[PDB]
Amino acid sequence: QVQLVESGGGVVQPGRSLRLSCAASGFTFSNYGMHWVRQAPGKGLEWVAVISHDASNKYYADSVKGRFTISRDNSKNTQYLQMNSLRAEDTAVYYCAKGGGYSYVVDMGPYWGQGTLVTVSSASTKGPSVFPLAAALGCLVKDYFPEPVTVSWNSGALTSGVHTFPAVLQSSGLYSLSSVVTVPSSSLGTQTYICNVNHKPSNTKVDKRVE
Amino acid sequence: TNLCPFDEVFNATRFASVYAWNRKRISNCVADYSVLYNFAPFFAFKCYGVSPTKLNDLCFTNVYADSFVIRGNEVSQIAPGQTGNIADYNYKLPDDFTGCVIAWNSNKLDSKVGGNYNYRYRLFRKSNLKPFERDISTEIYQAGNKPCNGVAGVNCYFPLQSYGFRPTYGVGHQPYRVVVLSFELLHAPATVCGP
Amino acid sequence: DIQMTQSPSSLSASVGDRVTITCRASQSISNYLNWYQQKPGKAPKLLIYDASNLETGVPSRFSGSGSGADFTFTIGSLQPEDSATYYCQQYDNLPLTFGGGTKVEIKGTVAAPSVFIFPPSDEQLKSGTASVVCLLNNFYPREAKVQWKVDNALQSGNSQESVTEQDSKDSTYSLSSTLTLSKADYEKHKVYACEVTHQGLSSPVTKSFNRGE
Amino acid sequence: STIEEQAKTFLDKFNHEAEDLFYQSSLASWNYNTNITEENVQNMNNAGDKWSAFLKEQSTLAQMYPLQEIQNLTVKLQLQALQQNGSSVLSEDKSKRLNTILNTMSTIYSTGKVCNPDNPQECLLLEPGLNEIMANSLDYNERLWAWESWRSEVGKQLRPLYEEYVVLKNEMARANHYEDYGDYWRGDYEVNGVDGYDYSRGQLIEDVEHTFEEIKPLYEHLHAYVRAKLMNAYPSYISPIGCLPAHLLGDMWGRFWTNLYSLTVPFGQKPNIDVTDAMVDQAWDAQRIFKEAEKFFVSVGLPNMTQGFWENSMLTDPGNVQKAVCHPTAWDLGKGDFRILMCTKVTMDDFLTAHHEMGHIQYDMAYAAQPFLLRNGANEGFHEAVGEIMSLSAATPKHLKSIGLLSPDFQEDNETEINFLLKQALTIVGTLPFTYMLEKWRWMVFKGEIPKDQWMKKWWEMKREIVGVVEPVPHDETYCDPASLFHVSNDYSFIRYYTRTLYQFQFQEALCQAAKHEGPLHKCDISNSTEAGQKLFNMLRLGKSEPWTLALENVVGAKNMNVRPLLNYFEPLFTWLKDQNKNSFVGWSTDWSPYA
Ligand SMILES: *[C@@H]1O[C@H](CO)[C@@H](O[C@@H]2O[C@H](CO)[C@@H](O)[C@H](O)[C@H]2NC(C)=O)[C@H](O)[C@H]1NC(C)=O
Ligand SMILES: *[C@@H]1O[C@H](CO)[C@@H](O)[C@H](O)[C@H]1NC(C)=O
Ligand SMILES: *[C@@H]1O[C@H](CO)[C@@H](O)[C@H](O)[C@H]1NC(C)=O
Ligand SMILES: *[C@@H]1O[C@H](CO)[C@@H](O)[C@H](O)[C@H]1NC(C)=O
Ligand SMILES: *[C@@H]1O[C@H](CO)[C@@H](O)[C@H](O)[C@H]1NC(C)=O
Ligand SMILES: *[C@@H]1O[C@H](CO)[C@@H](O)[C@H](O)[C@H]1NC(C)=O
Ligand SMILES: *[C@@H]1O[C@H](CO)[C@@H](O)[C@H](O)[C@H]1NC(C)=O
Ligand SMILES: [Zn+2]
Repeated sequence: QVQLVESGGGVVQPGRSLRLSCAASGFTFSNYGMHWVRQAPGKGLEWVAVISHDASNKYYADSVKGRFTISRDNSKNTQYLQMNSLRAEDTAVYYCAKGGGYSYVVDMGPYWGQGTLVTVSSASTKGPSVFPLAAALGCLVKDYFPEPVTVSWNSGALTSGVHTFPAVLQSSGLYSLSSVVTVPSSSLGTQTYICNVNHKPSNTKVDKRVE
Repeated sequence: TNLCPFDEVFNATRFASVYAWNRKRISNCVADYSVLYNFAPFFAFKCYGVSPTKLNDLCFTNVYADSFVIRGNEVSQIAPGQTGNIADYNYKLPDDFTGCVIAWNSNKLDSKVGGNYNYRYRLFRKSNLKPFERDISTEIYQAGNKPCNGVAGVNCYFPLQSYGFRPTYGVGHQPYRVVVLSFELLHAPATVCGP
Repeated sequence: DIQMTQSPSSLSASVGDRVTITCRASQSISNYLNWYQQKPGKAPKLLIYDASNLETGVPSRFSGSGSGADFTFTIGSLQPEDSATYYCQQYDNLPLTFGGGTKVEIKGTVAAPSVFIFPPSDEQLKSGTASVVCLLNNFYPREAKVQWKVDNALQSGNSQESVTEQDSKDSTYSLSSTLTLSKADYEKHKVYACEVTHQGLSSPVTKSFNRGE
Repeated sequence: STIEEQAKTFLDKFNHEAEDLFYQSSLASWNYNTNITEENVQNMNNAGDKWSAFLKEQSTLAQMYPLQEIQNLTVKLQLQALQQNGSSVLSEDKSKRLNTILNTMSTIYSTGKVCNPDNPQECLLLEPGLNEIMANSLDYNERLWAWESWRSEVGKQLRPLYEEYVVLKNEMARANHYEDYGDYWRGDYEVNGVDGYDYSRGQLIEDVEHTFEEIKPLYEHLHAYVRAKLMNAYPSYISPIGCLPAHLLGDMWGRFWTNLYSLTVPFGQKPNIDVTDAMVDQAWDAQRIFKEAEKFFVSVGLPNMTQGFWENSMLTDPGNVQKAVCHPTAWDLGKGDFRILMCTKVTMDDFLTAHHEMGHIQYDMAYAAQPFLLRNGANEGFHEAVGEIMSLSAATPKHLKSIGLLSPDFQEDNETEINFLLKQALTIVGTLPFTYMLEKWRWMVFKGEIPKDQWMKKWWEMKREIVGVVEPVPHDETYCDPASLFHVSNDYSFIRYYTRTLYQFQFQEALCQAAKHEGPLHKCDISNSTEAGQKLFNMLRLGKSEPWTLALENVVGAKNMNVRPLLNYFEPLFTWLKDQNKNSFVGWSTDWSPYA
């Protein structure tokens, strides 16, 4: 039942600070030690930092030397990372990984978090506009900058024939995506279809009916 | 039934050095502790926490076998709360360590005439090691107040030294193979179990 | 530091084949390498640990092999549910170094696209914008030709395309495209169309509509 | 970082490589002493050269830690031995000259021959030769011939080589912040540092004279007894009130008086104790004797000998197949390796030599845990004393009764006791004035108290006054009498024998008192007494890590050398000698001479 949950990610302007947290449940967090790894959008994994069990040996990557700080909270079952002087290419998804017990700082493997996503850009937030498209039907979401939106069909009831297309960058400085669901050709319009669009960065929840 | 491969741990051709000590993870198998009682000459078979008699009826998630070779007189340094060159710069066990230690003589395999220099330990270091810490650094140790500039000389030394095992040595200076079994069970479903 | 290279960077195999991956190293790392599987948008999952050992809850078709510097990963009877990216990682020393990665595409028989063009919603005109949506569905190859014929005239430079991920159930692909204009520009034209050219189609399929209907 | 931490790191590194290098050299030497081949000689020389080069290089780096800032009382001792310069201060030409002089003296002494007059086809050596002749002849002319020939051929050949020796070693010592070479030798007994246990170099002279002043009566009475018995063999050559001629002494330097036993037996009808016949009857071999030695050493609580001792040690001459040196030796090769080199035989003498070397191995085994530079005896005269106290207890008749090599109904009388005591005194009591004279003369020569042109005068003005022997024919300054000895021609010290002879009886007295023994002291077995082994082990494990003063205090209870236990060992013989010398004259005159 070991679970790792990452939090603290979002949007920050270049040259500022930001703290990320990893909360762990299901093991004695006080004497294991932890790792931070990150993955750039469309690139591979990249190891960032490691900390021992007590909190006395800390090791960093050269590319993040002098700006990142790793800390433990043995008691609260949380491990913290502090990021300073953020630059352009620090946008990534961050995972926290369980290590080997005591001061064995070269162990990792079969326990990862779900990851938290961090961007560094000078742009500002925006609100996603939702429109319907009515075989197959779907919803078009347009003009939302910061970070990705979740799309669900009838509160998750519909699971077959659902295609969630990846977002694309509108040159105006935004993102656009379209989601589709397929209904059998034999049966015409008989049930009400509603798509739910959730945007955590701007806290925008929209329900759009397609008919 | 897939019996756990303790054979490839105990019966290995060569072991690891003290400063670079070998770690092997074993899981997803049934473990029998009767086979481990082979190789009748045992210098020491001492367990802390659980008892060897009650070891058979236990369950864990994973087992970790740490293997290396040391000098005989150094065996007593592989216990919790021990001090020495091995216990301060080479291999460290925590105070609350729970596990088994098996040390047996290896004079017939790890001793050569003229010197078996493949086994090395660390002699100098700036500080001590924390439990379960492995250091393989090869930086020049400075014993004075003048930069060494990356070259040995006056008050500048090389940290790692080598054993010279030979068959004609005494029992205390003979090589001894040491394996440490550490049992790790988590709140996840247990995996390592016996018959 | 430690540098490790994955090869091949991309591999394609049929349903009943065998796949082998290689991972190198710049020094001796002994049995200190592990392999991860990553589906799109998910955290990596450990498959092989400690240089060819199997874990719990994994099919027996996954098997590793290697020692020293060069290591190999192998899959047995391939299945539709094996589309992901595979990574190799060392844990011998300081900063742990991953690999480039290997993307596996499952190649199957050619299918026929299902095209349904969505006319722009009135809200687009209410906001002064426009968007014509051309939808391809269930076709094996990565991409096909999508061309507009607004008023029997081709348009370019004002449209965007999107390609989904390969399905683990039937090994298919889908594509969508959106065309953005203004309300005045949309009202200037009268007829809109989308033309799709695909390998599995005898002739390109044109779906068209008009402003008046 | 302070100086002390750098010194400790240097010493750790030094010890780690020194152990390996010394073990390699010691194993090479063991191979050269077991086998004999030019390849073994080359390997031994290579190991020795590597060890010496390492020692010189480590000594060179030692001077850049000043010695006046280290306060640890065991780090300073090692760095003191490392910082000693020796012959390195002298120039290259001076060092080469000194080495050539020493090698010349050694070669001349080791290759001295005496050819009989008017016959070039007959020449005799020392060993054998002059030694056997003067140890087993009763002819006045033959002993005189050998004694004069040794100092005429060999003796006159070393005086010019010894002339420059003094003035060169003097400058070597002066450049080392000393006064002469005599102080360089005396520095072994200096103890600076710990308070209350201080010993100075000058204190050695006063201590030696004070101990010698208490030996004079017993030596004079033994002198009178030997003089009285020697007039029955040389009726017209010895004066009742004069001195003993220097050539009627059994030994050609007069060092030992053992060979006179047959001429001085108190009671010749009653034989001595010999168990060789009983041993050969009982089917005893080398293994059986060595197992008895091990059992005896176990009985006092001392540990066994290791499994490698019983396999690597040579306890018998292999024969014509091999060629090994049959000189009893104890080897501590380092890293837990201990061996005995001895070509033992079924005999009482080898039975006792086995115990001697066994005790040497025990003493070496005790201090294996000390650092490399402190793995020796506290001074130069402890290790042999410990060796010989063990052989003291093995020749007691009760010990031979307890083993089965003696008839169980053997009653010991009061005449064989006198025979044994006289046999011991002729070897032990008769060698001390000789040593005292030799060292005193060397000290005065080095210091400058004896002018260059008044050497031999003094050398025979003191023999008549200290030793009690006069020259048969006078000599001029063309002779070099002291150089006729091995320890003078070869650069060696001689006070160690005096010191060891005085310490061994203190050790035996302490062990016997701790053993709750009642009876004559010369009959004392420390067997089956754990208290007599623990007290010894309390000192055996110290090594050089502590001053010899405290090492001696831990055993005998006194911090200074004493002679009373030696006197208490020969009290029955003292009383018998005084009884037998009621009709003779005790003392001697410094005027009588055979050439007068
Ligand atoms: C030291 O003590 C042992 C133990 O008693 C003695 O060994 C026995 O001595 C008695 C004495 O009459 C013999 O009858 C036994 O046969 C001995 N047992 C053996 C040799 O196993 C030993 O003699 C004592 N040593 C002495 C007195 O010097
Ligand atoms: C170890 O290996 C040797 C040789 O392969 C074999 O004879 C022995 O039985 C093995 N020991 C065990 C406990 O299997
Ligand atoms: C050493 O002696 C043994 C005994 O005979 C012999 O076999 C061996 O060849 C000798 N070694 C050398 C180098 O002569
Ligand atoms: C001298 O140093 C040694 C080094 O271990 C130490 O054991 C000893 O106690 C020190 N002596 C004193 C008097 O501090
Ligand atoms: C030994 O000689 C050197 C000169 O070569 C000198 O610097 C050093 O002080 C001497 N050692 C001692 C202990 O005086
Ligand atoms: C010494 O060895 C003998 C036989 O090898 C044994 O009987 C005896 O108990 C040993 N002594 C000690 C003190 O272990
Ligand atoms: C030995 O004992 C006898 C018996 O009384 C005695 O006459 C004699 O003086 C003693 N001493 C010697 C040396 O015989
Ligand atoms: Zn000896």
